[PDB]
Amino acid sequence: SDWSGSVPANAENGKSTGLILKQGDTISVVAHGWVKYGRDNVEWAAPDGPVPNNPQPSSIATLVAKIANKKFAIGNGVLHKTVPVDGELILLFNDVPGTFGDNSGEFQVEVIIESRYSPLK
Amino acid sequence: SDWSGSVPANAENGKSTGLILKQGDTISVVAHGWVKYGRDNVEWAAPDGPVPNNPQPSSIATLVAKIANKKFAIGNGVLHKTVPVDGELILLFNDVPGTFGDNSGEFQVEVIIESRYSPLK
Amino acid sequence: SDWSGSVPANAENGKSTGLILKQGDTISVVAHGWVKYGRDNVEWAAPDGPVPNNPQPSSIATLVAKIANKKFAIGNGVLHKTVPVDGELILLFNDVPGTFGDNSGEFQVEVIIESRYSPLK
Amino acid sequence: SDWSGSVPANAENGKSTGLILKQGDTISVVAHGWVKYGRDNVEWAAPDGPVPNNPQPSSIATLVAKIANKKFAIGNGVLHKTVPVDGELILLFNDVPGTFGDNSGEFQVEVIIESRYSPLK
Ligand SMILES: CO[C@H]1O[C@H](CO)[C@H](O)[C@H](O)[C@H]1O
Ligand SMILES: CO[C@H]1O[C@H](CO)[C@H](O)[C@H](O)[C@H]1O
Ligand SMILES: CO[C@H]1O[C@H](CO)[C@H](O)[C@H](O)[C@H]1O
Ligand SMILES: CO[C@H]1O[C@H](CO)[C@H](O)[C@H](O)[C@H]1O
Ligand SMILES: [Ca+2]
Ligand SMILES: [Ca+2]
Ligand SMILES: [Ca+2]
Ligand SMILES: [Ca+2]
Repeated sequence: SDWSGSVPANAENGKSTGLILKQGDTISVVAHGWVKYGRDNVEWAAPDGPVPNNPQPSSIATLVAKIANKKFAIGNGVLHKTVPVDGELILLFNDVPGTFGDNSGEFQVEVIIESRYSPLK
Repeated sequence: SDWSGSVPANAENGKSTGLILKQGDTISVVAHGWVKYGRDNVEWAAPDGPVPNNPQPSSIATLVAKIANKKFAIGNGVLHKTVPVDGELILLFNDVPGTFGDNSGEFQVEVIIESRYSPLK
Repeated sequence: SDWSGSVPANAENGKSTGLILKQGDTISVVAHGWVKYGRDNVEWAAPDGPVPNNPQPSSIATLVAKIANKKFAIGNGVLHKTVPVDGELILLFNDVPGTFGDNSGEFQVEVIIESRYSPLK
Repeated sequence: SDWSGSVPANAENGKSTGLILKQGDTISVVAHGWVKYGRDNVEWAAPDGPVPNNPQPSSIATLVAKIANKKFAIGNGVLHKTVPVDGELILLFNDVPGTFGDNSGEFQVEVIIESRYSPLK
C-alpha cells in the first residue's frame, strides 16, 4: 500500500498520513479493527461506526477522511474514489469534539493512491 | 464495481457473485454494515468479525471469500490481492456450520477485479 | 482488457469500442503496430504519428480518442487518464478528412476502464 | 507515475528506473517518441520497433524491459502485466550489442506499479 498505519480513537486531530492528495486523484482505503468511543461495555465502533445497539448521531464515531479541513466518509473502506480537494490525507475517528478522552484502541488502515490526476487532452 | 450486492448472515452457502476468477487475477473488496450471528443483544458482527466484547473462535462470524472450496480472509476489505486458485467468487458469512438459523442482516459488499492475469513475456 | 481490437487506418469514422464512458471515469490505453496513411514508402505511422522523416500537421495521422465528437490524444497509449466528457469511446486514426482512401493496416489497441466516477463525499 | 523519464537509444546498458520489482507485482508502461538505430534516413524506430520499410531481425531495435538480466517485451506499452522475477526495472533499446554507437534520440516512457504482490490468504 501507499500508506498503512494505525488510527487511534483518542486522537482528536486525527492521524496524518503524509499523502498529499490533489483534486482529481483517486484513492482506495480499507480499515480494520475495533475501538471504544466510551468506557461502557457497549460503546464499541468499527470503522463503519458504532455497533447499532448503541447508535450515535450521523457520522459520529466513524472513520472519516479529513482533507483541507473538509470531512469525507470512509468507514470500513472505499474503492477508487475521486478526491475533490487538495490537501494532506488525515484519517480521523470522528467522535464528538471534546469527548475523545474516554476513547481507546486503534484501527489498522491501508490507503492506496490509485491514480494521480491527469486528464485526457 | 464489478459486483455489488448483499451477503446475508443467514446464508449458510454464501452469496455467489458470478465473478469467475483465475489464478493470477487481482481483486479489491470492501464490505459495510452489521449482522447478527445470534439473538442475544451482544451477538453483533462487522465484516471483520464479532464485536470483541463477545469473541468467537478464529475466523468465525467473519466475512470470507470462497473460491474452489477454499476460504480466504476478507473481513472489512482487501486491496489488490492476488487470486491463488481458479473458481467463482463466493462471499460467505463464516458462522459455525449448523448455527446460521439465528442469524439475520446482511453486509453490503463491493468487488472490483483490478486485473486479469497476464504475465510479462 | 475491457476492449481489445483493431483500429483500421482507412476507417474515416473510426472504430467503436462499445465502451460507454462518463465524465470522471479513468482509462488506460496501449496501441501497437503500424499503418500506412499513404501509398508511398515513407508514409508509415505508429499510433504516436507519422515517422519524423515525413511529418504531417499536429495530431494528423495519429491515434486519437473520439468522445461526444471531441478528440483527445492517445498515440502509443495513456495511463489512468480522467475522461472529461460522456460518450461512446471511438478510436480513430486521425487522418485528413477525405484522404483515408490511400490508407491501409490497423493498430492493435487495448483499453481498460480503470475506474468509474465516484467522488468522496 | 511511479517513474517517468527518457530511454536513450545509445545506452547499451539501458536506463535504470530505480523501481525494485518483486515476483507477483503488476506494472503498466507506455512509451512515446522516436529514435534512430542508425545514421541512415530510414533507420527510425518506435518503441514497437523499426519502421517496416527497413525491418531488422526479430526483437532488434525495440523497447524491452530487463529484470534480473532477463528481457521482456514492452514496445509501445503494456497494461497490468505480472512481474515474473525479482529485480530492478531496466528499460533498454534492444539494439545489436556493439552497434549502439550510431544511435540517437530517446523514448519518453512512463511506468506505473499497479500493485505490489499480496495474495489472498
Ligand atoms: C453518548 O456518549 C458516548 O458517545 C459520544 C458521541 O456521540 C461520546 O463519544 C462519549 O464519549 C460516549 O460516552
Ligand atoms: C456462541 O454462540 C453464538 O456464536 C456461535 C459461533 O461461535 C453461533 O454463531 C451461534 O449461533 C451464536 O449464538
Ligand atoms: C502528404 O499526404 C499524405 O498525408 C496526408 C495527411 O496529411 C494524407 O493522409 C494523404 O493521404 C497522404 O498521402
Ligand atoms: C543494419 O544496420 C542497422 O541495424 C543494426 C541492427 O540490426 C544496427 O543497429 C546498426 O547500427 C544499424 O545501422
Ligand atoms: Ca468518546
Ligand atoms: Ca449463529
Ligand atoms: Ca491518407
Ligand atoms: Ca545502431
